[PDB]
Amino acid sequence: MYLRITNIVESSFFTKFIIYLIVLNGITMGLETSKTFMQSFGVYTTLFKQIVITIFTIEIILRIYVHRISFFKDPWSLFDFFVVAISLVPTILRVLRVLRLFRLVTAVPQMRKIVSALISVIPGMLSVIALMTLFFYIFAIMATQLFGERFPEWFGTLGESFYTLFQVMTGESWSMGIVRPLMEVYPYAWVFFIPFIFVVTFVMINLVVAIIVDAMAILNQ
Amino acid sequence: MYLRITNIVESSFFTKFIIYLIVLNGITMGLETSKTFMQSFGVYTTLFKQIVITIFTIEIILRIYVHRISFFKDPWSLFDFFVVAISLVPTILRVLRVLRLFRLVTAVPQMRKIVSALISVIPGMLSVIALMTLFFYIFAIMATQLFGERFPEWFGTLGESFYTLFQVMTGESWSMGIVRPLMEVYPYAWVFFIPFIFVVTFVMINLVVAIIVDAMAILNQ
Amino acid sequence: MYLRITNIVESSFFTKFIIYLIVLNGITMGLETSKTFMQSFGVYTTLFKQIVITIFTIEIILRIYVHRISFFKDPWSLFDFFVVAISLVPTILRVLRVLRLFRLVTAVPQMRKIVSALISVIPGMLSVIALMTLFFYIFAIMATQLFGERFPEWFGTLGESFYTLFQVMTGESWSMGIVRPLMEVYPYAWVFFIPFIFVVTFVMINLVVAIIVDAMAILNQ
Amino acid sequence: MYLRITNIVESSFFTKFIIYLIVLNGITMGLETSKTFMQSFGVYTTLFKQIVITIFTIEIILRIYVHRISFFKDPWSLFDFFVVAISLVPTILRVLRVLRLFRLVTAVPQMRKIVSALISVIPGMLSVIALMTLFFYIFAIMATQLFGERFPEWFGTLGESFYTLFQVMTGESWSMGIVRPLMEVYPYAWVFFIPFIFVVTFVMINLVVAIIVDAMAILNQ
Ligand SMILES: CCCCCCCCCCCCCC(=O)OC[C@H](COP(=O)(O)OCC[N+](C)(C)C)OC(=O)CCCCCCCCCCCCC
Ligand SMILES: CCCCCCCCCCCCCC(=O)OC[C@H](COP(=O)(O)OCC[N+](C)(C)C)OC(=O)CCCCCCCCCCCCC
Ligand SMILES: CCCCCCCCCCCCCC(=O)OC[C@H](COP(=O)(O)OCC[N+](C)(C)C)OC(=O)CCCCCCCCCCCCC
Ligand SMILES: CCCCCCCCCCCCCC(=O)OC[C@H](COP(=O)(O)OCC[N+](C)(C)C)OC(=O)CCCCCCCCCCCCC
Ligand SMILES: CCCCCCCCCCCCCC(=O)OC[C@H](COP(=O)(O)OCC[N+](C)(C)C)OC(=O)CCCCCCCCCCCCC
Ligand SMILES: CCCCCCCCCCCCCC(=O)OC[C@H](COP(=O)(O)OCC[N+](C)(C)C)OC(=O)CCCCCCCCCCCCC
Ligand code: NA
Ligand code: NA
Repeated sequence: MYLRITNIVESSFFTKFIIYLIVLNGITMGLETSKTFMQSFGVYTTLFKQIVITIFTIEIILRIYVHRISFFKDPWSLFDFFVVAISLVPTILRVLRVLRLFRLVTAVPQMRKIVSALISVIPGMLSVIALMTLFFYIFAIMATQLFGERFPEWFGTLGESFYTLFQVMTGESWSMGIVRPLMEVYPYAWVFFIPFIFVVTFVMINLVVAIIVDAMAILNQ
Repeated sequence: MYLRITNIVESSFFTKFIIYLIVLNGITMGLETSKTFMQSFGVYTTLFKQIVITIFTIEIILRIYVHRISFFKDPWSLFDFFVVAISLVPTILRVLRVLRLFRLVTAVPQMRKIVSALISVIPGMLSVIALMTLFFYIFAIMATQLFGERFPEWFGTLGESFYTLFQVMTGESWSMGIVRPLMEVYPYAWVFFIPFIFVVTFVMINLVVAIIVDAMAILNQ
Repeated sequence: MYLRITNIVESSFFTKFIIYLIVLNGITMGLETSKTFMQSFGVYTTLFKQIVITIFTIEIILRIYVHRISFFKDPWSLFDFFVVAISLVPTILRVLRVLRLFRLVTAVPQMRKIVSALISVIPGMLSVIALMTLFFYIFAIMATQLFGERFPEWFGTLGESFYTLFQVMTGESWSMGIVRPLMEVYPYAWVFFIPFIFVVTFVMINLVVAIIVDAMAILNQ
Repeated sequence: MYLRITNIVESSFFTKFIIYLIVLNGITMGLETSKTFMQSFGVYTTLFKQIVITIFTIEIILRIYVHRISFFKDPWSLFDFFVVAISLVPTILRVLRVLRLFRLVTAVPQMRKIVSALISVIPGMLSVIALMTLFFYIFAIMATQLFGERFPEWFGTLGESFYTLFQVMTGESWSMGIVRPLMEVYPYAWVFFIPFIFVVTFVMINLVVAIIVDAMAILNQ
């Protein structure tokens, strides 16, 4: 029995059928935004969602059976179990059920290759991320103390300062929307932001080049 | 006769004459925006367009003759045939007739080299493009469900959500124009967009570095 | 006595205790933005700041003792001494005391590695920075003379021209916010800014690629 | 006499004295924006400008003497002669006299190295620039025909369309400022701009990577 059930679970066709269920359910989720289409086929849509979630849950049961230790030590099946379990509980969280469509990435081998390649790079940049978060923390405290009183919408609390600094980093309306109105009152805020812009852009560039060399040295040898 | 006609078609000078026709027709298309110049020489312009399209169509006939199987299996001549045929039909589509100027790229060898080099890179990034389209699909459904009611202009339907997410990806007015007005009502939309910005920017950077390594390894060996 | 005191200063645990003091003081600085929390525990916060600054100052004394010549010839301890001394003087400068949190970078070995790696790149780009500053100087003088009278907010003095040019370089509202309102009066300002944008973007790209090759050649050999 | 005059012109100190004149004249040009400083020392400033331009012109005469054929076949001295001659003619052109400060780049060896390195890259990208200019031409004609009537400020003539397309390429207010107001009337303009944005960004990325490989292969061998 274990032989038959594992030869079914690890068979190509079981994964293919759940892929087709994933694709049809993704189209289903894409169609429920329409008020008109919901009015047309609410009952059919809900029925389809019930049957596909039943098949996905029984699939998760079979998979957690065939590999019990491996299921909770494999991030892909961990993610599948988490998304299925989240989709299971009814009432808010309805929005996060759309993350089940990421299971299309779980099933497809090429998408899995891409995502593993993407994840393997973070170990090379955790350090720079930590430095950047500390630098953001420091300059956000400075911005809140300096401009929080006169411009509470942008720096009144620490969080809005973190937000404004992330925005200035992105270089989106940093001068016209933030710095120039600050200079309308605090005429020497550029001593804060021009060094901030220089520093944060410089660090982002260095992060990119470090990523380049780490992804290239695995090929140069 | 086949000898003479192919020695004329594949001759340097036939392609050169059609190049000069392409250049003169490009100037012609560049001049028809002027209301004043149209008033001045409408009849001369229309006459020139008729004669050049006749020469281009007879050229396409001769080329489709000398290489019949090759014509429909060669993307350059496929594009030339398509643009000439589109320009042929009269009445809207008048705007797309300007794409005939891309035939200057078809004729010139260096432009052909550049375009082939550009196309040869997409096989290395189709996977990342597919992942990005799926990710855009998922977060666009989420954005439509969350913000479609209170901000229908940006997320009322799925398409406007795809548009707003592409824009936020470009980092054009993502905070002042979208996120901050959302926080005016939904105070916790940054939990959606800050991860979205981080993720989408990160994926774009990885796409660029993968393109770099694929275009460099063809030289390192 | 010198043996014991240096075996204490260069011991792992003294640096670890000052790290924990750094972290607790960073949380403390992060909490003083709250008007509510200040009202709650002003006396406790001030007491903690006094005791931690006393420990940091005695630490700086011990370190400047164990290595006197090295202290003023080591940029890390130079920075630590500078930030501690700045934090020492009471009354403005209260904002700059937050830079003591950068001492977390001083203590942590990995952060030190990152920062040294970042600094080692500037010798490869001082030349390009000098050229860019000269180019900014020249075009800022030009912008002040041309547009300073009709648009004094952006080019009335040299400094506001430097600012506007840095902004245009960043590509933030360069056309809608600057160039188009200029063309509302000076219709041929794009002859100034389009070459400026082309040139400044081109130089920034070349700076990035030069940084790439300098950081890669240290690995290729 | 030729021996003495060339040993003076090509001597280190003649170039150093003209460098000091360049630096002092650059400060002079930097000070004339001030209405107050002009009121203070107009006569002194004009006198200094007269004497430095006399020394620069006699220097250009001596240099064009020592190397007559080389002077008009050397781009650096060509630029020096051009800027000095432009500065010579009085009356508009007063703004372009500031380009004499680029002669600081001419004199300094390191700046010359940087600029030659920058120029040596364009031969590798003239082709891509030509393709991009043709693509801009085509889509600008399309934009003028489509949106010139309803939005003449952005596409009424060909030039304003070239400008708007360059701006959209830069990704500055492309959606909120251009595309969305167009969709207020022409609801299907994104079929024009989303492909335009994709294409133009993609080509710019490929230009950058080609520059990288051309500047790296000169080192890999
Ligand atoms: C470890 C690997 C993955 C790392 C990816 C993430 C790295 C950054 C982690 C940041 C940790 C700190 C998060 C944080 O401080 O968030 C604070 C704000 C909260 O805003 P909040 O005050 O809640 O606004 C609501 C106002 N309310 C309550 C009255 C309604 O929320 C924000 O505004 C967040 C904005 C972005 C913060 C940027 C922090 C530094 C990012 C550096 C990343 C690398 C850049 C090259
Ligand atoms: C004006 C807007 C776009 C209008 C339609 C665009 C499509 C038509 C353009 C045709 C242009 C000519 C195509 C072409 O040159 O293809 C050659 C490339 C490069 O060759 P290469 O990789 O050197 O040769 C490999 C062949 N091998 C392995 C047997 C030695 O070999 C390949 O083609 C590799 C396959 C890549 C296919 C991906 C092409 C997708 C283009 C879609 C453009 C949509 C724009 C939004
Ligand atoms: C295969 C090789 C070449 C690949 C290049 C293209 C890759 C992306 C394909 C996207 C396929 C899905 C297209 C799509 O969903 O378009 C939906 C919207 C339509 O807006 P729509 O709802 O029609 O607005 C009109 C409103 N109405 C009807 C009432 C007047 O139209 C849009 O808003 C389109 C906006 C861009 C969509 C971005 C989708 C993901 C792009 C990821 C590309 C890589 C990024 C690094
Ligand atoms: C918070 C805002 C900034 C506050 C002030 C910033 C300045 C103080 C920061 C001190 C941090 C520690 C400095 C440091 O680690 O320098 C080490 C680097 C890298 O060493 P490395 O290149 O590995 O060693 C080469 C030595 N050799 C050839 C004999 C083997 O060796 C070098 O230093 C090479 C020389 C480069 C000097 C350029 C540094 C300019 C920094 C200016 C920052 C201004 C921000 C706007
Ligand atoms: C050496 C290694 C590290 C190098 C990093 C820094 C490199 C740039 C150094 C710039 C030196 C010149 C600084 C400068 O000219 O600042 C002038 C403006 C001052 O504005 P200001 O006139 O005080 O405005 C206040 C108005 N008021 C007095 C009536 C209230 O202040 C500003 O607006 C500054 C804006 C940025 C200036 C950009 C100058 C060229 C930067 C090129 C950097 C590389 C780019 C790829
Ligand atoms: C060869 C090596 C160096 C190459 C660098 C330059 C490459 C681009 C050359 C462009 C040649 C065509 C220039 C052109 O068409 O300019 C037309 C517009 C003129 O605006 P205009 O109609 O005069 O506006 C005034 C209105 N009026 C008369 C009534 C007052 O003037 C503009 O709007 C210019 C805006 C930029 C045009 C962008 C053309 C394609 C650039 C592609 C560069 C590479 C991008 C990756
Ligand atoms: Na912007
Ligand atoms: Na931008």
